[PDB]
Amino acid sequence: PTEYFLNTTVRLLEYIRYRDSNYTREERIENLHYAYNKAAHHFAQPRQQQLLKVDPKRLQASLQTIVGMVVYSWAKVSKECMADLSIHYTYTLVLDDSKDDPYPTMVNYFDDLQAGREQAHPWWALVNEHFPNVLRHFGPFCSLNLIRSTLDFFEGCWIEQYNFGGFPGSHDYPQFLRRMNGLGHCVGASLWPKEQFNERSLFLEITSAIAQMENWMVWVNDLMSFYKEFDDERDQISLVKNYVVSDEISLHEALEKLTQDTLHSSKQMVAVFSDKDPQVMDTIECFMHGYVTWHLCDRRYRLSEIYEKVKEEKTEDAQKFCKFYEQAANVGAVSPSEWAYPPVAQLANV
Amino acid sequence: MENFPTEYFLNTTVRLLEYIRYRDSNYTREERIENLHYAYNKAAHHFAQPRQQQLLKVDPKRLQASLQTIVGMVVYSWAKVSKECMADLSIHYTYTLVLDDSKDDPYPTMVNYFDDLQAGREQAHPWWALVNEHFPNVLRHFGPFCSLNLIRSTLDFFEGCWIEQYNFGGFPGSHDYPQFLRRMNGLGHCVGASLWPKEQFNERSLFLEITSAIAQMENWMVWVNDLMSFYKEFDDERDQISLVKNYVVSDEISLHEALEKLTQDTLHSSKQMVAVFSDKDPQVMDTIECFMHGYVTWHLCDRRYRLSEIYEKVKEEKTEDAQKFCKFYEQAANVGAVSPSEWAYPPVAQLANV
Repeated sequence: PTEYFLNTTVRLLEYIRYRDSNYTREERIENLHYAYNKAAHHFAQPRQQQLLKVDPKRLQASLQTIVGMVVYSWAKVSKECMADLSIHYTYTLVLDDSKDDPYPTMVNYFDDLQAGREQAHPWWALVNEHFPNVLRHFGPFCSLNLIRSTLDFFEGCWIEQYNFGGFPGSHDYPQFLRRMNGLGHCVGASLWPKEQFNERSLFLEITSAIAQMENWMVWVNDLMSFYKEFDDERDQISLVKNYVVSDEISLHEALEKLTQDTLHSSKQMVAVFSDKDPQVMDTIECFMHGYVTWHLCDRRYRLSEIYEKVKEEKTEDAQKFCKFYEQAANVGAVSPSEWAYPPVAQLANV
Repeated sequence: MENFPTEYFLNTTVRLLEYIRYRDSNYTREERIENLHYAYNKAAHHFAQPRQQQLLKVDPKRLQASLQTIVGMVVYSWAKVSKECMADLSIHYTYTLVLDDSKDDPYPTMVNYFDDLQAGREQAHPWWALVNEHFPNVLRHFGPFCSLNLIRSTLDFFEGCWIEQYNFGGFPGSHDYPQFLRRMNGLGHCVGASLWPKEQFNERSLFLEITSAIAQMENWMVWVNDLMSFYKEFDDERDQISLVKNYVVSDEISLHEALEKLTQDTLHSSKQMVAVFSDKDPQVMDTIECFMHGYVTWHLCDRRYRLSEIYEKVKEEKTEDAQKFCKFYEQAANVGAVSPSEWAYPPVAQLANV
């Protein structure tokens, strides 16, 4: 139940320069509804309904979490881009919760790919059919990064079905797996629509952003999700839990490792991009702030529970913490009834 | 510096060979020669075909030299796989080595990459056209999981070369860049997964050991290559980027500190490779061990790395490390030193012309 959480969390928000933006609640609601609306109509189509084996309620919940993530973190991209990216990252989230073994549907993966025949695995059939809607927003380089990261993600989920935290002594396993299913290069590259940035003119800054954003994004997600995990835990295989199993250390030491990487990653993110192309730094900063805001506001992470047990407290953290938490709520706390409607199932049935 | 850290280099190298348990094997020179010729012969006939000759823009002498270095690497490291598998893998890893000879901006040939892939139309970049057309010969040797790893690593490698065309060592302060790039072009998962032919191993029964091997072998393989290459790249003003050189530029440290980092990672990686697999499936441990020993033997025997020079400079020096190094080197030579005239013939160009 550690409270160290707030120390690092505050340091984290300070390190990244967490502060208010020109992104209004009105604007968030506009984007949220637009993104949600296009995605919802997409997943409501009969073909999508047929091949995507997901419980409607879970699909509904996954779509809402994803749309929020995208709209709040990819603050600078067009509405359309937010929408298409929401569809793609909802597909990935849906695969993350699947238990259907991939082996039999991957036996002829390459030959079908090379031949142009539809993939046997239904998820691939849908994701690859839809991919162009995401890729049209980017140059060839960024596109390749999205394609690779998604392919990596697929392998990641395959490995995760084994629920394996690595052999004791296999120090390289934890991060190998985390990067495998982190979508780090997918996220990092999707931050640069060709409509706003020139892939060739900013090749060096984009490549660097992908390399650095990969670890920040996943580590920050691991840090935020830690609360919501040792609490209610079906036996998971998180980066932290794998550090324990593989590196043979205590859950505390593992969490300390994560925080040191997370803070150092943040510090370096600023050091490198502060004095670079201002448009770049803006996208990078908005993603970091948006990404944190999203974690604080989405109930899935139950960070709200942390809020209460600390408001009527008084320290150099719990104080700074709420000051931030409150800030997030002012722009991030939005009732789903204001944007997420009608439900996907309703559009599917119609 | 300007002077090569010979002492430091000798020490780590010895420690390396000890940590991995470097020792003689049942792999005879006669068997190596059999495999070398077989692998080379099939690959040479492949690269000698007109289509291959047309789309693969490479200087004949360089193609010839790259094929010979690769065949050696495969035959000596993938000791336990079939001759055919050694052959097909030799073709694949020769393709990858050759792509580093291209200066051509991939950008224009990648604009429609995904749509051509999804539609089943031949890729615009000629390298992809050849590699994807040939891939099935490599993939037929593996299960779906290992295959996916090979496909991903090769795609990663392509992006790696693209990035290397910029000759960029990373922005000072970008600590994550170096290894990001090294894994990008390391073929770590390609190598790691190609070690398990479905004919010898069950992808499903050994899923956990294979996945672990891929995760661990990725870093061992690339770091060991960086260390063995350190000598040849030391005074080479042409090779501006490398893991060590990028550590220097990105982490803002000295070439020495950078080399220290590499050695600590290399040794720790080795130590952990043994700790994890020693008591696991014996067939697995054997493939893993043979790859490590083979891989080191190959580095010591291939002139490309010019390690012979370091040997011939401490050949007779009564210090501990030096003698151990020379002993190890002599061991390698006994099974690894083979004249190309015994297996690499006729030249690819000759088969191409015919």
